[PDB]
Amino acid sequence: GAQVSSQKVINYTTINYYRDSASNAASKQDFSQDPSKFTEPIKDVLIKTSPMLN
Amino acid sequence: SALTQPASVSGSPGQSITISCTGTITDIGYYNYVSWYQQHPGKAPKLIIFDVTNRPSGVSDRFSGSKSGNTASLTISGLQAEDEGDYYCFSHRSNNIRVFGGGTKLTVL
Amino acid sequence: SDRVLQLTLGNSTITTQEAANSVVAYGRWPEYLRDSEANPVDQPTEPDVAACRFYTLDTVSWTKESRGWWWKLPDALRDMGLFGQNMYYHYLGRSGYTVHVQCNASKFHQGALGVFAVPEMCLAGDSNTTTMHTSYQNANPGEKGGTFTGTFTPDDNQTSPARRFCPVDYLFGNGTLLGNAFVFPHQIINLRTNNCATLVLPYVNSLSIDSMVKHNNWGIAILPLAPLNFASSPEIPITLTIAPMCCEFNGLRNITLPRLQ
Amino acid sequence: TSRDALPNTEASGPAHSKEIPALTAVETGATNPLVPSDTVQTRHVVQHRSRSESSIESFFARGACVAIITVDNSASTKNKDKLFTVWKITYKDTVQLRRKLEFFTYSRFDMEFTFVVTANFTETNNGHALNQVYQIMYVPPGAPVPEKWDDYTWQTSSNPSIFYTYGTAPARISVPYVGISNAYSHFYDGFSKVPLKDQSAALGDSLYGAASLNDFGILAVRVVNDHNPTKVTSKIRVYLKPKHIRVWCPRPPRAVAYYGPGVDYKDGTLTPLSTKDLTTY
Amino acid sequence: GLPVMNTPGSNQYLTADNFQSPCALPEFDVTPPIDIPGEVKNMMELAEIDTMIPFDLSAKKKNTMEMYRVRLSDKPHTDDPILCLSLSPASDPRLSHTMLGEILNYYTHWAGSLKFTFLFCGSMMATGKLLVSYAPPGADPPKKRKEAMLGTHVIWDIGLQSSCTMVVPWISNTTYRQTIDDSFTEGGYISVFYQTRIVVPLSTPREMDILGFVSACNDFSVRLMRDTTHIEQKA
Amino acid sequence: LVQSGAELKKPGASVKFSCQASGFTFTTYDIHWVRQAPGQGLEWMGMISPSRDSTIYAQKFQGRVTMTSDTSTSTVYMELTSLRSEDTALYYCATASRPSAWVFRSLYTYYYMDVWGTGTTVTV
Repeated sequence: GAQVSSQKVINYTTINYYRDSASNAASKQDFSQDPSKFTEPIKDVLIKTSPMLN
Repeated sequence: SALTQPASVSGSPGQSITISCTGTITDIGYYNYVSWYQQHPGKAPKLIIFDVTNRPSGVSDRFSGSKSGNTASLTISGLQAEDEGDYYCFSHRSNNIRVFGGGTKLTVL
Repeated sequence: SDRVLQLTLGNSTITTQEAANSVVAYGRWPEYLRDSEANPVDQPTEPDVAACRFYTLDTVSWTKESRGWWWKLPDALRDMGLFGQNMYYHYLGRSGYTVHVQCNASKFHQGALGVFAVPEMCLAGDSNTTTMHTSYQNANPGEKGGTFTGTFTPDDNQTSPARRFCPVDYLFGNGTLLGNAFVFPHQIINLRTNNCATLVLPYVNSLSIDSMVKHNNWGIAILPLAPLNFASSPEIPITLTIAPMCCEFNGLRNITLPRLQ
Repeated sequence: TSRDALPNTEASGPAHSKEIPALTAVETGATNPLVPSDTVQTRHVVQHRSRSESSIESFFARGACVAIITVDNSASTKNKDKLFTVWKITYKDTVQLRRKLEFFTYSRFDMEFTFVVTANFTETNNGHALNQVYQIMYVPPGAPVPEKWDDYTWQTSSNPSIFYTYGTAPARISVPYVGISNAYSHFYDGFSKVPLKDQSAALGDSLYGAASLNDFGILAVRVVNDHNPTKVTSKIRVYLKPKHIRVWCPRPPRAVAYYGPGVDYKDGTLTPLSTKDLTTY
Repeated sequence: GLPVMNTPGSNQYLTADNFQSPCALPEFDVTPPIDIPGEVKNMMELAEIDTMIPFDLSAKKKNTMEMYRVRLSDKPHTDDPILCLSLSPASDPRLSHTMLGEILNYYTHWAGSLKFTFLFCGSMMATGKLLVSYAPPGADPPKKRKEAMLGTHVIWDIGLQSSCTMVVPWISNTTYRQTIDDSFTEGGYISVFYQTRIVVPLSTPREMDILGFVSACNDFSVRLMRDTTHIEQKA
Repeated sequence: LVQSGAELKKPGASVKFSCQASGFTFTTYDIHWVRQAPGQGLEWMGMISPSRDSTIYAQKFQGRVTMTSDTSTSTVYMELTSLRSEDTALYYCATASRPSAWVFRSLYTYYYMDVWGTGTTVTV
């Protein structure tokens, strides 16, 4: 039961040999997110073309 | 400033007797570099217990040590007449300062 | 419009005519404990209206010579009513906070305050000879808070140590440069722009609930970015008002009496 | 949405309108989310750059040294005991990993140890030494720390242990997230005990900042071999490589030089910036 | 036994490998995570947050609170620059100690647009206009406003909205610029000039201060880690 | 074996101390000074580290005590620049060579004092 993933340049194969989850390779493939939770934390929606203060 | 010790402890031979060293939250309470020294009258000091419970060679097994909180205690089990003398606590302040105890005189009755 | 704002919490209401839009820190509104995250098994006390109201701390005075002020939460609320009593009677607790800072000045005054919300706002001690030595009496000053200082000075008398903080202002009291403090949740009170700032702070911790008497979760730092000056030293007051939100206490025990004499 | 390309810059023409992207209010605490097409006449360009190398798991991929611990095997005729060594596991004594971890307030990470061992002689030769074997014992908190090199606690009843032979590849072991909380706390704005009006001053005191006095346990290393006729001394370097790391609350990086385990700073060294001029490129 | 052959790079330790390893604590029951607010996934989320530039850096005023404040005045109009920036974010001594400067000091190569935002902290009666300009490299640095007019610029009117943003476009020869002061990939110059003086009525302060901020846009990237030069450990 | 200096008696003015040791202990290990007043118990004075020539002084002693080293004779020297009547005491020179198992910081090893000189009585 192998895991096959595509490389960004073609595939590479990984098999997890140990049953403890801490033993695994860092699989990368980590999802990104909207930076709004740090850059736009205000209560009302910032429509950027509008004046910020009304 | 100095580590606190009782002034004097007395007892007959063959008893089991403890001498206690109480410091602040630093010294004994954070750093395990707690040591005890012995000094017969007129002599130079001699180390008896170097790490918290560890004896050097040439020191008999009747000496023992322990640590609890801000307090470390030296326990002599089966006290003998040759053990009469001064005993000194020594430890490390939190940043590169060394501090001795007030000392205790042990009298074998 | 957007400059006007009304905040209603409990029996208290705050109305401001020159507000900026409020900051919900880290994008999360305060919430009660979910069933999937609750560690203690005892039934939690949710006092609601009896604690979720606006308490006003001591009013600091802002001058030309003033360097800045800091507070600890929930420590600053320990004398404030039923929230303080519930803090002293329960072992565990958690709450969000709505922090409202009021600083009014004329159109002819100028100056800017940075209001910073710092999780785990640790501060440096006076003693260059002994790290971590600040006592509980000095570290938790209550409603009056503490003041940043423009220069460091250690206590020389080791025979009777002061055991107090010595927070350098531009080092933010923790050795990090002041210009990078804006990565914290923040709002700027610019006297030409807005007379108040509002931060809503969720309960952030490594634990689902924690001992409020031992541990301070948030720190509030008010630092003058631009100095107050006015055609003449002028003095204008700054009032800080905090209301707990979604407060929840667990583990009722006998009342703790902390040594603070 | 992991390694994919950043959003393309749309073409923008000249504008004359009531919409004002250029003006903002930093007092609101929001950062004005402008793209270059909002204020200058941009062309269209398909962007091939990614953000894979700036991910959190990429940022902590490099292993870092945390400790350099010394053991020996004393010459048999000499009086002094063999120096085993004992280390309180912490990251806070080496500046690089501490500075990288202190970018964030709370973290979870799995922890991959790696031990590199190097040995050297310390005397006029007088007889060589065979290939030594090293035992590296993990001592969880409250377990008995060894008192001697041949103490009974080395018998490895329940403790995890690694036996390394010199000349082999460096030994590696992984430990999961061992913290008692839901995340590690790099900073702790609090005290372990509260002084009360009934208790004496000596009993109520506590360190500031120190959340616990034994966080992750103790490592102990000894030389398994007997007393060689001539002294051999060796140093063990321990390397930390976080895996599966998640971090939770950003912070300014430390500017001034470190001092002790806490956030304190030393006298005199409080000058991070250097001289320049406001009107000099 | 299966016949095997050992490649070069056997028995090495690479400090950036992704190998598996056996577990010291088998069958460990890990504490479940909880919904702690603020989780970052990429370091470039930090770079997009505004942080304040230390502008002054004079020997009388460095390492005090005054280093963040640029002092304007109602003096008669002169084409001399208010402030000058070197636009080398990891190696400019001003820009290096910003948060963007620290993250870009942990990286070797960077690319993307940079937001420069200035905040006016004077009285509400005060009005005036400032010319914030960016010059791509390969020319004499602008020391008079007549030279600086020709570059990319925004004229900021100090009205009821308090702040304005100049986004420096990514004009570069290479796809990534280096984070050290090598002239092949220098970033250019940024300067602020008076486009008519700050006028203020009587019974007001005659001097006033501005604060400046830096952050990245969403088109921003870095690609190669390195050790930072700021920290050092003695003994 | 460690050899201590002479015994001196002049009041008020400064007094110099001498402490000679073997070359291996001189180069490898730190050297400590401890004061012993009659019946008052040991008190730490300071540390000399001739491997790096760094010195650390106790806060009770910092205004009066200076220390220096001589690599040619493997000898260290201590000078008390001013002496009170309280300073009439027996003084000890000690070399720390017993290593602790516990790692100090994460990069050094700790040495307890285990070899003691004969010492010098000084009167004020």
